[PDB]
Amino acid sequence: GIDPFTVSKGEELFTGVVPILVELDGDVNGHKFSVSGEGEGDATYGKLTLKFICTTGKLPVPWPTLVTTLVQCFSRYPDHMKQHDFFKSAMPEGYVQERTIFFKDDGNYKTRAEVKFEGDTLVNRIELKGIDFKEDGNILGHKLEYNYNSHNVYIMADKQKNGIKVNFKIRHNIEDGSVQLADHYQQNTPIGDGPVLLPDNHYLSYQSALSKDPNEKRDHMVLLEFVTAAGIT
Repeated sequence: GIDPFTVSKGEELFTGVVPILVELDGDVNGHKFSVSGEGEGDATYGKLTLKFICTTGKLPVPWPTLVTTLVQCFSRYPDHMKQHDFFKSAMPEGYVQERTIFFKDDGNYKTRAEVKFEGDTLVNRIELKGIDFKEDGNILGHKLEYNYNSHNVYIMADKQKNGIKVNFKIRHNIEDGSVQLADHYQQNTPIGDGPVLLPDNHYLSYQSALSKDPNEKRDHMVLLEFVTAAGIT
């Protein structure tokens, strides 16, 4: 565990506005890229405000496909559900979050991230690997709209990993009015060896809005997001 004294533990670290730093290195069908992100989260309200920049030039996949990859510790857990907040309970030492995201009739992303505090800053460091994509598909062919939908994210305990398993589906809007499904399988494990909250089944409700910074000339994405735990009582 940590130093007992460690001024703040788990939930205590998220009572106020916390700065966020996101770092992603990716490789999709050999198209290599990096993204950095910065902003803050206010878990009391489930609120995230973040700006992401492709630091290597043009992003070789659509921004919306990276949203789920690019800090569920910022979810607003109702008081009556506080005993189910795995994500906060793993802090400050943090957790590893792993996903496989299947893009229907296209390739897959496999992601590994470590989410933890570095001082006052909540850091999400991510490696993304994408294979089996079509060069002319909705992803490498850039055929997705720059927008996002609301979703529910379904959580259950994985007692064998002292962690959780998570799953959900994202539907990205295609420019022709159709829909590109991205099925998400996820697992999270604590980095530290201390006790974590292993939750009953529940879900997080998401709202996400994407926009552009009128003064930003690099390839980028502005994200406003609200996340709320629900499903128990």
